[PDB]
Amino acid sequence: NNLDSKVGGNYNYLYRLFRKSNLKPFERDISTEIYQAGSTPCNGVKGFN
Amino acid sequence: NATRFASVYAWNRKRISNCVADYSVLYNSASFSTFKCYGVSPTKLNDL
Ligand SMILES: *[C@@H]1O[C@H](CO)[C@@H](O)[C@H](O)[C@H]1NC(C)=O
Repeated sequence: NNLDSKVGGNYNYLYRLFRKSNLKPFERDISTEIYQAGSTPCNGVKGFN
Repeated sequence: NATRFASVYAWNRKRISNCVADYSVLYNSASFSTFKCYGVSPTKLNDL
């Protein structure tokens, strides 16, 4: 916190909130392609669900 | 789908038990402009 956080905040530190499946041990996923959580297809940067 | 809502100073609150909570009929509707969670995720609610 004392080295790594910042007063208005630090925000460089992404985690991942979604994935079609669990990953395998020591897998690394760099893909940022939009997660189609709903029944609709979803090209473009966002959508509902 | 009720007509009138309470204020934020006197916020309403309903106890829920003795039911099955189908989120599919709720969450899979674009009528919501916000839906954001803090210990759970929409893709797993019905398994909880
Ligand atoms: C690997 O990619 C394929 C095709 O997209 C997919 O079916 C599979 O689930 C992926 N596996 C992992 C561990 O990401």
